[PDB]
Amino acid sequence: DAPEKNYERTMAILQIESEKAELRLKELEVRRLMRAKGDGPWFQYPTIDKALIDHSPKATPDN
Amino acid sequence: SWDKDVYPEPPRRTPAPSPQTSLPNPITYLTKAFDLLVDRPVTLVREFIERQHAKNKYYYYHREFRRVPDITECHEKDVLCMFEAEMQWKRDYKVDQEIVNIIQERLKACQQREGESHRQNCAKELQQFTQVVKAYQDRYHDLGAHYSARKCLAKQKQRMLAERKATKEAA
Repeated sequence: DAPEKNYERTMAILQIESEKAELRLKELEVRRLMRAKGDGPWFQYPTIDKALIDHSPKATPDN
Repeated sequence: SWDKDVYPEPPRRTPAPSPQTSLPNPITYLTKAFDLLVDRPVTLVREFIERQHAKNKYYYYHREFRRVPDITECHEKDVLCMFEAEMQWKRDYKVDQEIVNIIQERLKACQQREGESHRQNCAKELQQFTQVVKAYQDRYHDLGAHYSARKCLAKQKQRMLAERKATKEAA
């Protein structure tokens, strides 16, 4: 094959692998910030649904 | 053939044959026998071969590399630019290796062709050889077998810090 072919093919391989490596580092940092701060869509461990609450008037009023 | 400026060969001064005795040397008769028996049939076969070479003429070229940006004007961890600078530096590494080989060939050819007076009559060749070995040792020596553009750049920076401290302490 041409040295042009191997050269430009090497540059394409290096672009794809460098972008994947940068996105893996971003993946680690996003997971760290979402476990630490808890404000991302990941690690949303479920709390109690507030559609389960009775809001009708009860029998004793202090509630 | 080649260039006589990159491969210097001084003019040969052969003396004229001055025979002192009447006994003939065998060497001129052997030169005649080598010319008739050997040199002319070899030359005729080369003539036929070169007439077959001349019927089809095509050319190979020297691969020219335009200079890409080197490692000093590349950003850090950018593999697309420092790959180009790395290939540039490796090609310059091979070319400088062959420059050192050319100057060694000059030195060895001088030491052979100047006979026993090669200690006197090879001053310029030894001077150029010492300069190119000093430059090659400043540039590429001690990089290790994982050599790269970063290693050579850091070696250059360490040498320039040593030179800056040496000029600062001597001023």
